[PDB]
Amino acid sequence: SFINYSSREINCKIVYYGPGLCGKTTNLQYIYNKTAAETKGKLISLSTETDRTLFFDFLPLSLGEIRGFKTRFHLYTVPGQVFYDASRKLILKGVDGVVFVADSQIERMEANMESLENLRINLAEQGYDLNKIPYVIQYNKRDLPNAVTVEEMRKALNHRNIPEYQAVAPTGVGVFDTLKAVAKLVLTELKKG
Ligand SMILES: Nc1nc2c(ncn2[C@@H]2O[C@H](COP(=O)(O)OP(=O)(O)O)[C@@H](O)[C@H]2O)c(=O)[nH]1
Repeated sequence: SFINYSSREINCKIVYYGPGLCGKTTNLQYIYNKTAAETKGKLISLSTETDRTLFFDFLPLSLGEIRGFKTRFHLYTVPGQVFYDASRKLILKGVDGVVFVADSQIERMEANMESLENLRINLAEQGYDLNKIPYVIQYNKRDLPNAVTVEEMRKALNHRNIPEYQAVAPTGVGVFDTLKAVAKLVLTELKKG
């Protein structure tokens, strides 16, 4: 997190992680579209011929102050192509909370398992433990007929039983529950050491 003493703001970064086409862009799009226009900044997409990154920040107009400071949240997706790992590392630097978006399709489970490990390693490179930091997992695409049961997705992707949420991101099911969960964990950490 970054404390700005001029604007009296605690800036926090939340990174949506996961394999290609799992639903990160959709999560951030739905969050942005439902956020009050006076509290959010510009939604910015950085695209190439093969990949993209989406990010924006907002000031939750609910949400009390912490020692006089208001909290600003910056949401980032991560690129999905194998050759942008450096970018992913750069986006994870200084992360405060992480959401892992899992594609519940059986044909993507292996992909999920890869991305998860890629998250772990990357955090471990910067000195942090995925099990110790604010972190929730989202089982997305529950509407699809090839969606894996929650118990098997948990056996594969959430063996230490961190908070998990089921979602159909295009319609908005589970999106704001996930966001609220990871934001609550981040704020609890902010009110401590
Ligand atoms: N049926 C279904 N489709 C989804 C869901 N979430 C995302 N999609 C679709 O999956 C495709 C990839 O989603 P996107 O957010 O762009 O993936 P990203 O690479 O992780 O950002 C898009 O065409 C979405 O419409 C879901 O929960 N259910």
